[PDB]
Amino acid sequence: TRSSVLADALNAINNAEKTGKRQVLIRPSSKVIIKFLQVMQKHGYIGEFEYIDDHRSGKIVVQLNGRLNKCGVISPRFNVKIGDIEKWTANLLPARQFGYVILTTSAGIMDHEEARRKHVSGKILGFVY
Amino acid sequence: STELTVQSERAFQKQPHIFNNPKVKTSKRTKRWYKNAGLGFKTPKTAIEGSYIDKKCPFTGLVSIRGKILTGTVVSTKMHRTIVIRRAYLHYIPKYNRYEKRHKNVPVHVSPAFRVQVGDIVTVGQCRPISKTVRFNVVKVSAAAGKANKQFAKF
Amino acid sequence: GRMHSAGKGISSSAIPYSRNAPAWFKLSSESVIEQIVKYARKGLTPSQIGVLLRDAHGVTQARVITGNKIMRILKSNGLAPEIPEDLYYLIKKAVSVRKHLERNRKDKDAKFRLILIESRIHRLARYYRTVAVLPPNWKYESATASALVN
Amino acid sequence: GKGKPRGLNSARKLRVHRRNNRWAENNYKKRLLGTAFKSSPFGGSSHAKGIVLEKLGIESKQPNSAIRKCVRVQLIKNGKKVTAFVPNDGCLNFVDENDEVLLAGFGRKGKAKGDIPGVRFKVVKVSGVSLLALWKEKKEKPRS
Amino acid sequence: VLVQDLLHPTAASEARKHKLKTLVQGPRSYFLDVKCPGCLNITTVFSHAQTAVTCESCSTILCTPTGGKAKLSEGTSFRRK
Amino acid sequence: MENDKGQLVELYVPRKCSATNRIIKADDHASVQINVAKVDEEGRAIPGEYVTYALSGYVRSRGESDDSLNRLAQNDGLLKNVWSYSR
RNA sequence: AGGGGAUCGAAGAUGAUCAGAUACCGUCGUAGUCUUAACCAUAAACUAUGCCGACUAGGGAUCGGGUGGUGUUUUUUUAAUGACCCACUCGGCACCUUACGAGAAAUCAAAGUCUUUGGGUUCUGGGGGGAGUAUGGUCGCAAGGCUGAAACUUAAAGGAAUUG
RNA sequence: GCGGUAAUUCCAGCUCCAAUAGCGUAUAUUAAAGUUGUUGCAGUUAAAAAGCUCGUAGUUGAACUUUGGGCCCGGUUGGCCGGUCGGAUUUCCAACGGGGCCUUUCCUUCUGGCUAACCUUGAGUCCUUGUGGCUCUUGGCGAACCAGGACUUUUACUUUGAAAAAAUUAGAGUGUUCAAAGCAGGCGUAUUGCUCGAAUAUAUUAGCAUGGAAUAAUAGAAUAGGACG
RNA sequence: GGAUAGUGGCCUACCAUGGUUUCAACGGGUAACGGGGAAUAAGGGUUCGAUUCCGGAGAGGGAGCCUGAGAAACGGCUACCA
Ligand SMILES: [Mg+2]
Ligand SMILES: [Mg+2]
Ligand SMILES: [Mg+2]
Ligand SMILES: [Mg+2]
Ligand SMILES: [Mg+2]
Ligand SMILES: [Mg+2]
Ligand SMILES: [Mg+2]
Ligand SMILES: [Mg+2]
Ligand SMILES: [Mg+2]
Ligand SMILES: [Mg+2]
Ligand SMILES: [Mg+2]
Ligand SMILES: [Mg+2]
Ligand SMILES: [Mg+2]
Ligand SMILES: [Mg+2]
Ligand SMILES: [Mg+2]
Ligand SMILES: [Mg+2]
Ligand SMILES: [Mg+2]
Ligand SMILES: [Mg+2]
Ligand SMILES: [Mg+2]
Ligand SMILES: [Mg+2]
Ligand SMILES: [Mg+2]
Ligand SMILES: [Mg+2]
Ligand SMILES: [Mg+2]
Ligand SMILES: [Mg+2]
Ligand SMILES: [Mg+2]
Ligand SMILES: [Mg+2]
Ligand SMILES: [Mg+2]
Ligand SMILES: [Mg+2]
Ligand SMILES: [Mg+2]
Ligand SMILES: [Mg+2]
Ligand SMILES: [Mg+2]
Ligand SMILES: [Mg+2]
Ligand SMILES: [Mg+2]
Ligand SMILES: [Mg+2]
Ligand SMILES: [Mg+2]
Ligand SMILES: [Mg+2]
Ligand SMILES: [Mg+2]
Ligand SMILES: [Mg+2]
Ligand SMILES: [Mg+2]
Ligand SMILES: [Mg+2]
Ligand SMILES: [Mg+2]
Ligand SMILES: [Zn+2]
Repeated sequence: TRSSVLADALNAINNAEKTGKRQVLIRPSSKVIIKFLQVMQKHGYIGEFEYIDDHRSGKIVVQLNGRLNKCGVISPRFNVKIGDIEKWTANLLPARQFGYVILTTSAGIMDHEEARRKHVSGKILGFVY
Repeated sequence: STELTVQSERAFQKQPHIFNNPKVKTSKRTKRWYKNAGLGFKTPKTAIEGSYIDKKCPFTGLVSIRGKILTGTVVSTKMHRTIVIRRAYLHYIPKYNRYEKRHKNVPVHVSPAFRVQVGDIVTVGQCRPISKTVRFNVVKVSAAAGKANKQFAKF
Repeated sequence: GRMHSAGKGISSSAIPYSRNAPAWFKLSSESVIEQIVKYARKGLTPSQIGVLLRDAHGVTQARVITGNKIMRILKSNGLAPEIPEDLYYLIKKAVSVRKHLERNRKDKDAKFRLILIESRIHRLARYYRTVAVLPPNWKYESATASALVN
Repeated sequence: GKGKPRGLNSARKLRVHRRNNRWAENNYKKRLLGTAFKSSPFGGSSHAKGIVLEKLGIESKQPNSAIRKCVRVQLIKNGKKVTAFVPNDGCLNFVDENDEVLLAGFGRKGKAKGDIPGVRFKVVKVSGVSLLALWKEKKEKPRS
Repeated sequence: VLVQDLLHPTAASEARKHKLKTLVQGPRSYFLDVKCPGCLNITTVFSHAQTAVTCESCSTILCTPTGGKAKLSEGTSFRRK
Repeated sequence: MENDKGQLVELYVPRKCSATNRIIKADDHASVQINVAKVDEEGRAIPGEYVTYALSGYVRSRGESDDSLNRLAQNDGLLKNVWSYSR
């Protein structure tokens, strides 16, 4: 049964990009997806997106360019001890100078750099490079 | 647990040193003692209203509460005047960097100031050893009855 | 999905975006809440009623013209069954299947469906049991299932 | 996501599953079964002393043709009997029966050396001295 | 393909889709007012009725149940809304 | 790809598909670059002067060179209807 | 344990062939084959390919349901019908062409979306023999089923593809 | 894998190589091992999907509930100046953080004790044509937390901090002649003394303490036995 | 209630029927004293800790006790076993 709604949305984004397309339809969206969707965009990894509004759980259409190779999800939202964040970035980001690990903290969903500057931690959500 | 009688024993039950002068004709028969365990726990009126005896009551007896204050879920009430709670908790194996469900039962005394049934979340307090196992005493019900009366007959 | 089979059949209703109106629908909550009850009173299941209102009358979505789900009209007017009707119908089937099994011991296939049907009952029973609508300790047994239905 | 539980509470399973699977590891099993202490002619020790019962002439395995000079030894701490190789040209002329000798492993982790079938050990010293030393000329084999 | 509007699908290709795979999903049935001109007043009917919808005043008939769409009776007329 | 102080370091900044904006590498010998002519007053085509498009070997192999050209030329000014953004 | 016992036919006896021929081929033919009431629980029980969910690509057939159509045919007087035709749509058993991709390959729309390695969950393997052997437990009337080791030996065994 | 007669493997002589006051060998274990796999394996044919379905434990489990906008104070990096006799701060500027507001908006709560803060203001004003600026009592801020009562749906996570043994480890300082070490030492009036040290970090699971309120659970009002008065 | 320095099934008497368990109780094994730590260096891990410091246990095996603030002591005693 539908297991991590984020997972599907992330994965779908990736498959359109890899097959050279410029838009996805994703189903079914969620707070978290948007708040994620929103982080990528803030850093150019996608264009704009429309919440279309079935009277249900929602849909989104993302507009993506090509600056994007992978945007994956970390499937159990593990815990990170603000020390540990270097360990995550180091393990799944291509170089120590671009790409973000976005995560989930008391002070909001936010990539690791922002999460570094605000000095908070929490659970780890996904990544973008 | 108690329920009924109060003088159900071979030894006459009484609160130690709480004399009632038979010479002085009074209305309350027995003078009764009580206290508050402190730490902010209200002493239930059933402790002050009651006439049960219990030297292991934290409000009407000779125990003290000092040390761990824990909460757990009631899972057995077959013992007279004492219960067993289960304290569940998760346990962090590193290496796999996740947790597994664990628990422990904890035997605890229970003053007939409270009426506890199974399923009630309860707050207990640390005790001088009270019995072989028991090192804790029920000290508030953070529950009620788990909506039993909204399980009734038919329309 | 598809619980006791490998069916993959997406068939369903597609409810409209229009959560109100139909505007071309005159009448009134008045008229229709009453409509529900008289049928409930006949003896029909809310489902049978929702249908016998969808066709004969204009009741597109009974929750809409009357801000309530049909089973809540029924309970509120004290017309609500001992046990929920999905459960009612599972049990009713298990009985009849059982009755066939007793007259046909040689029919292993039927024994197999009984299990299935009963297994669904038992899960469902537990749900309702979890959420107050059945008493704790409500139980289904063949021995006493026949009485439940008729 | 084939296989392992990925959940955040699935720790217990994940360990037990590992536990259960190291047993297929050939020397994880050896270690906790105490195959040293239990089987193995030596204790679980580096060497063992023993006594030469008889001098043998084990014929080599194919495709080699040769007679490999070997001694049957009776381990002192054991009476466990064990046949052992006597390395280098001659050297079998250094042993004689009833002598005490120092056995040692062959460095194949149990397992026969090469074309010597059955022999899992080699001689290191006799009557307290060392073949090697005897072999050269550096030292001489003691009296009686 | 490769680049398009998913936000504004053409009328007739959304049309031909499945009722759950349209942009926002909705029904594709409809209601009608039917009459068998023996009686004067006219009843409301569902395009997919299941129930063989009797008429208001007489026990005539109207439409029978089918696979899906109800099959109406000989001499009647209708209209959507 | 600068460095400590200004200074454009490391060679070769590469082309890009005009349809997917992915990099067009060397061995991408399936890719393409299409020079379409700049015309002037009364037929005639100003030579030397082009509107230029580059398309990834991927895109071509995936059969989308033609459609993805229709869309590009059009919304740059050299097609009149032909293409549609709706399906 | 009854019944049935046409057929074909483990066993057995034969004719032949053969150096031999306990076989292959030919004859006889016990049990069996069928059925009831009980057992047994195993097959290369196979797609040698867990289940649920998402996504990624072209094509023509077909099976079931459906919606559309001043389609064809049935003539009666025109319909109603029924069967056929064409477009679509779900859900089936499959085939075709591809290669984005995958793989040691053979090949594979999953065996794809994995060092750019995390949706959920179950189960099994960890060199070859020894060996599914020994031992205990357990189930069975039996035959046997399930669970299931070691010592010791050994440099390979194995898989796909190529040339011979 | 060599040796069955010209042995590049044996037995030697010569010569040569590697490490060198040290260098073989045996056993164990660790790395190599993504051959135990959380990170990170494999299972069509190489070892491996239980004949099949049900199902308890266990793990897992769709979306949705204060968002968006407005003003306020005050921090730290960095620039362009340097006022100054290496570093200084004001205004100018970015940018990144923290805090308190008002937007229909519990802050658990009433009862004083307290006030630190302006809607105050009471005069006016150092001084750039004045909201640039603070001393300043007489109507008008809560919460900053005392202490006394009366009461609080449960948790996971995460931050910061306490409470902490030394040697060990990481690491600062010091030229044990070097170094391993050690915790010394270093200046002079070297005839009656001057002096720097003996840091720092890690110390997690648990228990304690404080910030956050995303993510994920829990509880709530439906036979109203609801909530406020 | 007795006993203890004192809580306490620690022991006794009366009374009751409880306590633990697939979140692995109970039992078996350990060539098991626990820690500080040690070895192996991307990380995650793997293995080791009799042994310089802390804690515990012992004094051939058991049990018992005297003295004393403190021992169930062993370079104290008493008894049995070796
Ligand atoms: Mg009892
Ligand atoms: Mg299922
Ligand atoms: Mg489906
Ligand atoms: Mg259906
Ligand atoms: Mg095995
Ligand atoms: Mg022999
Ligand atoms: Mg011995
Ligand atoms: Mg027969
Ligand atoms: Mg025969
Ligand atoms: Mg013959
Ligand atoms: Mg025979
Ligand atoms: Mg089998
Ligand atoms: Mg087959
Ligand atoms: Mg297809
Ligand atoms: Mg054997
Ligand atoms: Mg060989
Ligand atoms: Mg020669
Ligand atoms: Mg030579
Ligand atoms: Mg030589
Ligand atoms: Mg060396
Ligand atoms: Mg991990
Ligand atoms: Mg492998
Ligand atoms: Mg195989
Ligand atoms: Mg299978
Ligand atoms: Mg099973
Ligand atoms: Mg959720
Ligand atoms: Mg901390
Ligand atoms: Mg230190
Ligand atoms: Mg007692
Ligand atoms: Mg009992
Ligand atoms: Mg276990
Ligand atoms: Mg020991
Ligand atoms: Mg130690
Ligand atoms: Mg240890
Ligand atoms: Mg020892
Ligand atoms: Mg002692
Ligand atoms: Mg001794
Ligand atoms: Mg004894
Ligand atoms: Mg002693
Ligand atoms: Mg002594
Ligand atoms: Mg002593
Ligand atoms: Zn009529």
